[PDB]
Amino acid sequence: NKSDAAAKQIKKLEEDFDGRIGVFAIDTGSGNTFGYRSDERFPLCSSFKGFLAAAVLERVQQKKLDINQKVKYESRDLEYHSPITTKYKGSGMTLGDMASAALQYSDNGATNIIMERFLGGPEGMTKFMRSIGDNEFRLDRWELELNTAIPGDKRDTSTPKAVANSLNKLALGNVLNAKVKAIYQNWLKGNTTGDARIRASVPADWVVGDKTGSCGAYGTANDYAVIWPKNRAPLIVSIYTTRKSKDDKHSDKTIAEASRIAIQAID
Repeated sequence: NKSDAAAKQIKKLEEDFDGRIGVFAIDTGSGNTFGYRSDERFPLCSSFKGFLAAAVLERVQQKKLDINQKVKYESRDLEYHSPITTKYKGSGMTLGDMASAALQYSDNGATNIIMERFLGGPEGMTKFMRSIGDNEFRLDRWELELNTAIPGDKRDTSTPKAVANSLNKLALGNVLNAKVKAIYQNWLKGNTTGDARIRASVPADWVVGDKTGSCGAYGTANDYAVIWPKNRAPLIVSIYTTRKSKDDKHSDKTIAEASRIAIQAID
C-alpha cells in the first residue's frame, strides 16, 4: 500500500508541472526507505557544495589541512554569486569559514578556490565521493558551467538514492569522527538558502540541515536534508527535479510537496 500510493502521488505531481521528480527518503530509526525515480540521473547544481564541505573536513581530520589556515585570494577575479568571498577578499578567510560559505551561501568563489587548491578539481571531488562508496555521483565541470542542466546530459549529475546514501554516510555515519562530524552538522543546520524546500515540509521545531541547488535553467532545482524530529532518530530526504523547457522556472512548492509525501511514505 503506502509505498505505491506515494508513487502515484509524485507521478501526478511531476505531471502537474510538466517535469520529473526524483526522491529518496530513509528513516534511520527503522531503516524504512522510499524511492521514486531514485536511480535516475538529475543535475547536481550547487547541491554538490555540501559534499565539497565534507571533503574539506575529511582533509582536516587526516591532518592534510588545518581548519584555521588563512586562504589568501587578494588578486582573484571572483565568480558570479560570491557574496561571502567578495567581502573578505582583502584579508582572506580561514579554510573552515570558506568551506562553510560554500555550503551555507552557495558561494562560487569559495567553491572554485577550494577545488583548485585543496581538492584536485572536479575529478578530485568525484574521487572523494568514490572513496565513501558513492558510484553514481559525477562532477565534470567547474562553477558556473556545471549549471547548464541540458536535457540528456550526464555531466554533473547523481541519483536521489546516491545522494541520500552519501549524506547519511557523511552526516550520520563514520566518515568523519565525532568532533568533525558535529562541525559538518552545524554547517548543514546553518544553511540559508533552504527555507522554501524540505524545511517547509516539516514542523518549525524540528532541526534540519540542508543544501539546495538551482541551475536557473530547465526548471532544475533540488534539496537534500538531515532532519532530527523531536524525540526520534534522524531522517534523510533527497529531492531532485527538472522541467521540460529551457525557460521553465524551478518550483520550490513542488520540492516541498515531494518532501511532504516522502516523509509520510517512510513513516
